[PDB]
Amino acid sequence: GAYKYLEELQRKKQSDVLRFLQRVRVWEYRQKNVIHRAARPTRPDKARRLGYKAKQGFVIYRVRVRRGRSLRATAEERVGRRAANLRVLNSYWVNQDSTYKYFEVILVDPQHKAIRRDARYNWICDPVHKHREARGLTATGKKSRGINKGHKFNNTKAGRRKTWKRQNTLSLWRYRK
Amino acid sequence: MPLTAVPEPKRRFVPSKNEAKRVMKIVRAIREGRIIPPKKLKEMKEKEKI
Amino acid sequence: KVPPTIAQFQYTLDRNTAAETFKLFNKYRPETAAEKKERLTKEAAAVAEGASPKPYAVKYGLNHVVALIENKKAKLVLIANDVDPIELVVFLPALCKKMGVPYAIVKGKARLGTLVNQKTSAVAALTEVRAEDEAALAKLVSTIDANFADKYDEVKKHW
Amino acid sequence: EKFEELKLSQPTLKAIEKMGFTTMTSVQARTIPPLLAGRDVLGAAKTGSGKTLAFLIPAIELLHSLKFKPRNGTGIIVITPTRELALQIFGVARELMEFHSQTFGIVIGGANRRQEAEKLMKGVNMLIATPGRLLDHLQNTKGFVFKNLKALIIDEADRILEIGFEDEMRQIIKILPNEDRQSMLFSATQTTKVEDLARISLRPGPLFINVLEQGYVVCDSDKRFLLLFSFLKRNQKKKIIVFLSSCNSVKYYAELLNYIDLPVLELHGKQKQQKRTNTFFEFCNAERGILICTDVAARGLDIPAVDWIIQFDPPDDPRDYIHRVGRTARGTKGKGKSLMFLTPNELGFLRYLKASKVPLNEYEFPENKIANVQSQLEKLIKSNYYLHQTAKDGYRSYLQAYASHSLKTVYQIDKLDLAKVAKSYGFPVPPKVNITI
Amino acid sequence: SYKKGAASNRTKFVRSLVREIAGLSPYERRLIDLIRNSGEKRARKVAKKRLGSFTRAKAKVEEMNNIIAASRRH
RNA sequence: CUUAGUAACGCGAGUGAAGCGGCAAAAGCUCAAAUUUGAAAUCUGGUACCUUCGGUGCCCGAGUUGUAAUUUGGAGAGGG
RNA sequence: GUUCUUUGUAAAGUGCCUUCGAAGAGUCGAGUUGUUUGGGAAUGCAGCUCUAAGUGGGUGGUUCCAUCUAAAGCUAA
RNA sequence: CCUUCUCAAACAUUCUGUUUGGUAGUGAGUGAUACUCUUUGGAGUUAACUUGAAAUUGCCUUAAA
Repeated sequence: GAYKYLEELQRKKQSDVLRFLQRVRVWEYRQKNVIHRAARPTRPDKARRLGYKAKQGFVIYRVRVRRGRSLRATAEERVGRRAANLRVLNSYWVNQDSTYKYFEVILVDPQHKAIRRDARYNWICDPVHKHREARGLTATGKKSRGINKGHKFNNTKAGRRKTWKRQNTLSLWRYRK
Repeated sequence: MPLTAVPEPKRRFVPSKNEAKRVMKIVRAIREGRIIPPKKLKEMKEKEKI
Repeated sequence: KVPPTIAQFQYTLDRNTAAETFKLFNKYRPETAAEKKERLTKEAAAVAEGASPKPYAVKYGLNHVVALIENKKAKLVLIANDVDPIELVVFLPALCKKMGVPYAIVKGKARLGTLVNQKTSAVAALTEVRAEDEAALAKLVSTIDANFADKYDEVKKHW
Repeated sequence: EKFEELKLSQPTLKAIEKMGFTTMTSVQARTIPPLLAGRDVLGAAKTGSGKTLAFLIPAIELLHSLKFKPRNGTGIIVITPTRELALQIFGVARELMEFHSQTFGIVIGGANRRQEAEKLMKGVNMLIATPGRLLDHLQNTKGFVFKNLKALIIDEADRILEIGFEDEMRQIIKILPNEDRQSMLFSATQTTKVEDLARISLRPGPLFINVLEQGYVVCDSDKRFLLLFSFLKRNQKKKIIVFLSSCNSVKYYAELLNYIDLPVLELHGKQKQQKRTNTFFEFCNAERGILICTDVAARGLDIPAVDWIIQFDPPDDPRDYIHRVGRTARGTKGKGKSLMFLTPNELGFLRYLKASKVPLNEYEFPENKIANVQSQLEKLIKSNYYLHQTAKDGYRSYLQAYASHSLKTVYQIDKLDLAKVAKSYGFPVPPKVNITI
Repeated sequence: SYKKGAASNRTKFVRSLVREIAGLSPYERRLIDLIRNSGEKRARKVAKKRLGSFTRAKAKVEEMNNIIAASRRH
């Protein structure tokens, strides 16, 4: 499998080959607009493991965001707002610049019959999954919410808002305890 | 020496099974009067076009 | 400039060697959809009313070719020099050299795709060949080696 | 005496009947009752004299007496110097336990460590393992249940000491328990160091029981098989015995020779004992044919009046092979010529041959004349799945045996050309073998 | 342990090929230059500063030394 | 519900949880990662019909920079 | 229940023997600047200089052991 | 980067039997002692074997542009 070689190569992001590729691709991207269509992802190894499939109904977008809300979340929201009909599935980092940071976002078109008839991917068509990035249901959104198993996230296991209602509500029964 | 042994499967040394499945499906379609055999199509077209 | 791994491509085979390689590859064009469909329909018709040897075709899938390499089964590998995700092919030449499988870099992925009935083929490799072309295959392998490894022995150097 | 005169369980009696041996041998007749009684016993019984079954039967009797589940303990542990001996002992144990419901397994150096660890975790009541890998499995494998060691037997202690596993044996003895462990051992002979090892292991006062030109051919690794095939073809109508270092290789060679339309007989431990004896008798009484046998199988087996003795693969016991010719010449009406195949990198064995000082002759063959069946063999392997699998298994077994050879100074995996060996086996691409190179 | 697993030498081969093809990072280049001129006593401090973990710095220094040995000795 | 107005914080004012325990309901799975290579076997769309929340034949295109079989360590895969 | 179809060297499950046997990187982590808690190991979240290994890594109690396998996703009660 | 001199008669016509004719080749190298020959200088025959198609010098215009 060639994917193992690509995954291993991507680790050495400071290598000469990847160093040159970073500058070349960032220079190429800076010419284009902030958000533009991408024919195919430049990091297939990451996309494939992130649920990407080379079939109709899968759309990959490249979005540019100014460097310093997480940047990934902002980019996902920006791409989702423009592509309202599309559904955001995941995103990953591809390149960075002193003035901008570039991320590649994968979107799935629920309207396409191929996705609708695909059992492995028809679940996204459910209306509950509309604007996942807006509600922070993506990988970056969930991470930004501190939703994880462990004492590290006990105080924020189920959000930072429901806790206020839980603690500020005086529970009373028919027969007082 | 190579990297992984991965003992070879029988399918590599055996005729394709997917091709056999497709052939059987086409045979079933022909039997059900669903697919016209190419010879029958040629015979019908020879009478036609004139 | 570019690192040594980059610019390793674009040092393709000469006109005559590339033409000979493509001529040899054109004798093993995999059956297109129509050809396979008509063959299967003919077989079904024969079965309806009532032992072939192993078919020979050029292996071209990037994952399939990479799997073929590192097992020493592949004999000749053709590498496109215009792959937009260059990372998909940067490691192929070095991997082939480490495994000892002869390899060559050809101009254009569309040219590789044409000989395999595909719009664009990243790589094209041969695993098994007919006895008639075995001598031709060996001669082409020797010519490719002489024209690439010795002629372009510095391809892996001088950035 | 006979096996019917012992307190043997019904499944054990049925298995023994299936083996085909009904008359107890002298060593068996002298060792079986004391072993059943549990008394520790050591002796200098020669290899291949039936002692293997002699000390295997008491182990099965003890297992059938305890009737503990496979998850409960590890039962019996057997230590053998060589992988081939381990395979032979495992085959004998499987043949005997066919009727029995207990579990058995192996731990062989150079094999799949993960598979052996999984088998040990599942629970093995009759384990045969070489000391080198046995120590590793005891030390760096959690979940092992060796705490319930009931019996321990050592085979060929002299060879184990000679190889250099004496420290490994001491470590195994230290790690293993000694409360309820009954210790025994057998070997062809016994030296002072072997006696000290027995005293260390054997807890009570142990019971003591007592009872030609060296022709060689220097051929390339790739061409060895073709040369052997040509020799067999041009020597037909005679009787020839071929010695190999792997049962799988013997089986593959026999199958290939049969497929090439030339009768050939096989004699390996993996073969059923009844079938083994039938084939041996048929070869002995045929007066014409070719027999392919393993070193361990023919180590103690009778040697009929055969015209040729070919040592195709390096001997498993160099001293025994060196000393065999002297007795073989006297034991045959017509002095059977001894043939050995030596790789150019294996010329170190000539030093040992000279040290033996026995007469030697260097045979020569012309490279121009050879079977020239390489293309046909390659086509057959690439076309037939069963033959390809058998050839791959034989090549793997041969490589494993070569890597485990005691004579490291003469035989080394690094010096071997894997490509040439694969071509000889018919594989243009050498299949991968997990050899600790 | 039930799933620790081992390299199987395939990951080893792929990692070695990737290390060879990719090259050396500028910090890796500085580390090897210091090793070939100053030594471990000076290279380990820089490795720790760049990484922050002493064990990681030692592992990187060992990897660089192995790479240098494999390169210069051939 | 209980743990509990306890631990903890602030050491004042005050804020303030969680394991275990009992109850209600309980279903586990889907990808990435090793070659189908003796046959891209996958699918979107157009057309003619039918038994139309769709099915078949044909055509075109998407796909080989990976759509079709299996597997997520609870392993898993090739053979007898 | 009534049935019309089944289809093909087609698919699946168990025990035994043999050979193989792959796990998510600008990611953890450290550093630094803000936010959050009544949280003493600011854990958690936010900008950025830096940025690793696979018998490895995280979480803990003790000079070793205990549990899990993060950087992908779905699921009615 | 083109492909290789894929049969002709007389008898017998048991549907194939008898007789005749048509076969001019990659090279190099190694090599087992007989035939004649013309007398000299070697001209043709005679076992066997290696080869990546290997190798250092014998004195007509539409596969148009």
